[PDB]
Amino acid sequence: MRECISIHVGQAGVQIGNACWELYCLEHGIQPDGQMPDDSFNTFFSETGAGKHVPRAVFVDLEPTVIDEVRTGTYRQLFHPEQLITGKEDAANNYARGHYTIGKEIIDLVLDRIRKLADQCTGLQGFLVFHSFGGGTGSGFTSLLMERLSVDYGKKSKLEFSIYPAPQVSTAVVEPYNSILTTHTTLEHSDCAFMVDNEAIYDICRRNLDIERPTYTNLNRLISQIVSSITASLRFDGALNVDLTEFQTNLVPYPRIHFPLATYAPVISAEKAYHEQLSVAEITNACFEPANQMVKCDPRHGKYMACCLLYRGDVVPKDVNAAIATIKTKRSIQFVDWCPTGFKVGINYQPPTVVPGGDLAKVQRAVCMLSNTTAIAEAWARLDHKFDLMYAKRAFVHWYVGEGMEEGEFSEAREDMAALEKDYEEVGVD
Amino acid sequence: MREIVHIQAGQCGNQIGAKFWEVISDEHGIDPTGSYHGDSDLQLERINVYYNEAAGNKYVPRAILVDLEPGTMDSVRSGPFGQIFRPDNFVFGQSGAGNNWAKGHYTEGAELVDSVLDVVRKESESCDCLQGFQLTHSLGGGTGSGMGTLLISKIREEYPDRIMNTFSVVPSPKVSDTVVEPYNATLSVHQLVENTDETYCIDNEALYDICFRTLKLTTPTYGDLNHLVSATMSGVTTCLRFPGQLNADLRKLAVNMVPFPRLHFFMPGFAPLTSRGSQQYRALTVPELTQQMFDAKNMMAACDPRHGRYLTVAAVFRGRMSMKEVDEQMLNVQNKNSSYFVEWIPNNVKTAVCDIPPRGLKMSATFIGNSTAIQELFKRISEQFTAMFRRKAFLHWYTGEGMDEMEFTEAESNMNDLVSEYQQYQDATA
Ligand SMILES: Nc1nc2c(ncn2[C@@H]2O[C@H](COP(=O)(O)OP(=O)(O)OP(=O)(O)O)[C@@H](O)[C@H]2O)c(=O)[nH]1
Ligand SMILES: Nc1nc2c(ncn2[C@@H]2O[C@H](COP(=O)(O)OP(=O)(O)O)[C@@H](O)[C@H]2O)c(=O)[nH]1
Repeated sequence: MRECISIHVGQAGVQIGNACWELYCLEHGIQPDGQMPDDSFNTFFSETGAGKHVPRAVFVDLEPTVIDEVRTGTYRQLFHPEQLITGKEDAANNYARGHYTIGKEIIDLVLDRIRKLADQCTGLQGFLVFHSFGGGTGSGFTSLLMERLSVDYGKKSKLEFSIYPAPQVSTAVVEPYNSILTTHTTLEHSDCAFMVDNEAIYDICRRNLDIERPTYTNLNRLISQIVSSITASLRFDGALNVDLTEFQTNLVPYPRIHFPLATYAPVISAEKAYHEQLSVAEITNACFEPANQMVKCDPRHGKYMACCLLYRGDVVPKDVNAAIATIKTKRSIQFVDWCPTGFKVGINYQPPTVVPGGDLAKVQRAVCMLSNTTAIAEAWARLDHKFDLMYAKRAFVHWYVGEGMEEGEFSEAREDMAALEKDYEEVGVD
Repeated sequence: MREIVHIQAGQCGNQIGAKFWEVISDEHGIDPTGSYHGDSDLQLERINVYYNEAAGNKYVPRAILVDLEPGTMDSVRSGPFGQIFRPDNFVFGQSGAGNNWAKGHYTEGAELVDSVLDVVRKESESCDCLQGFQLTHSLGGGTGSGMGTLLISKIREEYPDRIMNTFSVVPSPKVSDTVVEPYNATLSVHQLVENTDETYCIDNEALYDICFRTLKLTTPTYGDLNHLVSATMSGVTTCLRFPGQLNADLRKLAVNMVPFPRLHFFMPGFAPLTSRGSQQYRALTVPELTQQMFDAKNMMAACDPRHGRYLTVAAVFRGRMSMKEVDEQMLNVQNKNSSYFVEWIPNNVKTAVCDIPPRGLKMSATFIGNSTAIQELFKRISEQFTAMFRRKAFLHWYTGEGMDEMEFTEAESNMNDLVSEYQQYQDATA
């Protein structure tokens, strides 16, 4: 009955999964033991006869360190050890090792646990998974897992929460190679995917959070806040609701263009909570602010398709309509003739929740606007520049060649992403 | 991926490894008997990377001792912290070639290499999550270089799936125990340029020059150079000995820092300048350390880094500094001297910060990079070999065994091709 399954791969991916599950259990008031002090929580949590609730997810990685700290954290009476799978070898920022050299030696057992936890998923709608493009494990094993489940079921949904790496936080220079490989090998399978450019969250933590220097904990907490705002419609019921299938319908008109550039607002520090919070019109205007998204794109050069909004707070429909009318007068909005409709409304009365002791302060209104346009192609152009500047000299290719791979796959993925970006610009061309 | 197997080779390698062990044990709070006595939990968090749990609560280094001259092992035992090493790791020949590769390679090398294979297997199949091997070896003496080549070749062919690492003591013309250095160096590089995947060359004449001028050590002995090289190598391996997102394991280090199969040769760098016993050093500001990496005498290879372009850059700072100032300084120096890098490698400057400073210091700087500046070592050994072989001087010493010079021709051709690759990568545009 409306069951859903989430997956976690890569150190960053599983850390963000841990953070988002923490914020989820705080949203439902779930104690670390699983005690129950909407009914949509059953879609992400499975309840036994004893009242213990465990999320219908799984944390896996080729390395145990993050899983080790998870198993020694503060949720011992929450997660069973059998959905916490650790490998031995490491992909080491390599898509090849994470996919074929080391990926296939464990994905069979991974599928064993996935099948056993899906044994009681009668109303299964789709699968969720968290991965970073830079992460070698989160690249190779992600692609292998995605294609394997596409073979297994197919029409069952597989929606992505991807993390787009940034140079300041980047660890491996080979990261654009991994990003290209992931997007090429998952484009035909990722029904919908959300990127998280870490430069955007870095500047948000620097300026909006009033933090002297962004930390992994804070940025991952805000990313988990964004993820929870996105998944609230699945995890909560209101007058206006959107589910995974209709997420796909209203967010993915072009099968190749399945990268809806979402956004979230607002954010304020604890010390600045003493000031009056921004109104519905103010937050709605702050949505389309160029530095108020998860990527460092240029919305001023975008061709919009249709607005989708996620109000989870004290927003009345009258304020929603007023904000929509005011935004319709914006001079930075360009639409497409093939999609005359340009607005979708979703309102939730449940107040937003934040991790205790965090930088973000409690607010009574929130917005998670969903967008898709040619503005997302700026990150595509940046990674294209990186890939072309590297692959022209065939830098770092030998590491992939040593794992039973050739240059031909790199080249064909290059032209596939070139076809994608030319599709973006052609749709942007009048 | 939580453990590393140490290997020693030759005398100088033996004392540099012993000094490494004693310094890291001092900064890891490990007593001479092997029981932890520190306070910081970081030292014990992943002590398994370079230590093994022993009887009681004792921690033993996971090293191995390989040589032929009987005096090397006795000198190792004489030095401090010698007894904490594994008692059965002493594998030494009964005769000793004494910088004579021809005799020590075959007459004494066969049974020695068989025994070291036996022991490396003994702690390999018994090992839990083995990843790779790293070596501290010399090249000036033919004997120690011979053992180093033999061990690296056998452990690479026996373990093709394990990362390969080694540190080389490059021969210098200022001090020369034997003049057979060109032959040994050519054969060693011919082996390693494809056998090894990591190489932090340490040039002896640079050490002598810095001791004479910068460190005022008018008479640089073995220990005088050993102290500073051990400090530098502790600094470079600080990436591994303590938790850090950048360069989690040896494989991540290799994939991030090696752009080409033959580009696995590194410029070592450390700051501030320090000696053995001199406590007059005071606190130094971060920008001084940041600009110190452009200094030739602050490097450990007598090159001209200004001529070359850093293909990849690795740096770590130890201490408690506001590292936002640190990456502001790194951005400033990158903007100032982008002509000293390659534009087609996006963001090769990867840097993290370490909380614990080294012994006798509060802030420290460690530099690791890959460029064409290493090619001048190959040019020097090429001209030395050409001078020594044009008259076929000392060739009869090698030919006494009966081998021809075909492999010498292969080695010189391969290293000339390597030099050409370095030059073409330097001259390459965007
Ligand atoms: N959003 C986010 N990204 C992170 C975080 N930590 C690291 N990253 C980025 O993610 C990249 C690696 O992603 P991971 O998924 O953790 O790595 P992996 O998939 O396990 O692959 P390996 O690192 O080779 O084991 C790094 O290059 C970082 O730039 C984090 O806390 N949050
Ligand atoms: N930096 C440094 N170099 C050394 C040391 N001992 C020897 N060397 C160099 O190594 C060369 C001799 O090689 P050697 O160590 O005798 O080879 P082995 O006997 O086979 O191990 C000489 O040219 C020295 O410059 C040392 O303690 N420190």
